[PDB]
Amino acid sequence: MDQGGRGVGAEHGKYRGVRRRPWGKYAAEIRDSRKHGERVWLGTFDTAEEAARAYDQAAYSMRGQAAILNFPHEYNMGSGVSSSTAMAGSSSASASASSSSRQVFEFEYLDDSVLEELLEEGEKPNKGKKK
DNA sequence: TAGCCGCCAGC
DNA sequence: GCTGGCGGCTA
Repeated sequence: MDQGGRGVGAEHGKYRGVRRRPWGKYAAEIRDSRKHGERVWLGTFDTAEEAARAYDQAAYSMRGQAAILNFPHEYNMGSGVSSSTAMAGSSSASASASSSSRQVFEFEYLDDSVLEELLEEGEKPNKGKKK
């Protein structure tokens, strides 16, 4: 976690789950508790705030419960299935000026969300249980 | 500009 | 040993 980072910095402005290149591009990669450190690449982001979130998805997936991530936002949607109010309300007003503006990925961020609930992307039944 | 690699390093 | 992130060559 902070461990890999100390050379650049024990703890600093950029987030956990993040790499920095000379141009400044940011890079998403994860390894598995269970596969002994093999690396699969979740993606690549410019963005540091949604960075933690790229790792969010991945790491909700891996721990399984009480996932180890920065921040605490929990989201509940009601009543539905039919929650246009909650999409629009939670979304507005959340924005990053430089990154979201790249275009098209505005559409996917603008309706939702900021923090999402996903389940065991990491495991394939049958696998009970992890470590 | 991006990805994979490889040591190494703090929790 | 955990799990990231440095880290810098090559892809």
